[PDB]
Amino acid sequence: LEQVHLTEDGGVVKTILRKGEGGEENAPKKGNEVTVHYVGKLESSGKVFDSSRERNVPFKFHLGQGEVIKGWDICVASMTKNEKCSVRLDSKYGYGEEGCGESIPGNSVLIFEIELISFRE
Amino acid sequence: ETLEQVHLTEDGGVVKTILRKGEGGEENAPKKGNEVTVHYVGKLESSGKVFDSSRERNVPFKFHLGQGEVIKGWDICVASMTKNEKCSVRLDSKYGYGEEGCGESIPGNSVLIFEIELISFRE
Ligand SMILES: C=CC[C@@H]1/C=C(\C)C[C@H](C)C[C@H](OC)[C@H]2O[C@@](O)(C(=O)C(=O)N3CCCC[C@H]3C(=O)O[C@H](/C(C)=C/[C@@H]3CC[C@@H](O)[C@H](OC)C3)[C@H](C)[C@@H](O)CC1=O)[C@H](C)C[C@@H]2OC
Repeated sequence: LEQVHLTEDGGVVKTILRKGEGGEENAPKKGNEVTVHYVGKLESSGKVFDSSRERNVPFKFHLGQGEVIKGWDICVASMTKNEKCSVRLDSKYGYGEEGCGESIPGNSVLIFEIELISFRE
Repeated sequence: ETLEQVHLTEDGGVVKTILRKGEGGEENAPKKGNEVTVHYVGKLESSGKVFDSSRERNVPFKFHLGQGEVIKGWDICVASMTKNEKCSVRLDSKYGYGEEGCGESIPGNSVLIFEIELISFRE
């Protein structure tokens, strides 16, 4: 599968697992509410640190607001409805030097499988 | 004048101070597995600085109780609450983010104070 670089520094690289729907009415825009399912794991250990699938409830947020880690705003802006991708985020686009809890160490590369389920204004 | 500081663990690491009593009736207490809806304000005991408020962004927080969907101190605290209860819970770092902390705002080895209000719950 082809790697799609979403920044010039290699820090956000999206692999499309399942292509989403075509057409502009199917790509979300800045400020829209998006609904996704995701599974986040560390690249280095493969261990899952957060999963909406495990909670059995999708996650909603407003796109392009900084409500989520930078790599998520960048990744989801590139997706279309029903797309499922695996995105690799350098720590610069994740939790940085600090990390968050033992399950997200400082300077960790994160891998998220993200499925864009739907969006609305 | 009522101070009620409820020690929810033997190690002193989760102490819930009750600010407003919940509605009476055991029917106003959630069970493990129930989805609960809360508002919260989180701050560091050491500096007193707020690091997050669900109120400020106007987005209530929901999770399924007692399933590890949240830091352990939260599962313990919220299991002890009843509908409309408002508390301030003190969590030692072992019930929060431990030696790692979380992001720029929460250093390693931080005691956390959360004001939590249990708004509603369901099956
Ligand atoms: C794609 C979105 C991510 C997804 C984000 C949301 C659902 C939005 C939700 C309102 C989170 C807040 O978003 C503004 C924000 O809340 C804090 O400010 C906060 O006050 C906090 O302490 N909370 C939130 C309220 C419940 C308790 C606790 C928590 O249990 O949070 C959990 C938490 C961070 C657990 C870590 C996970 C890493 C482990 O290593 C560590 O292990 C110890 C434990 C949260 C709920 C995760 O389950 C889910 C997510 O992270 C964190 C300081 C940072 C966190 O944003 C990251």
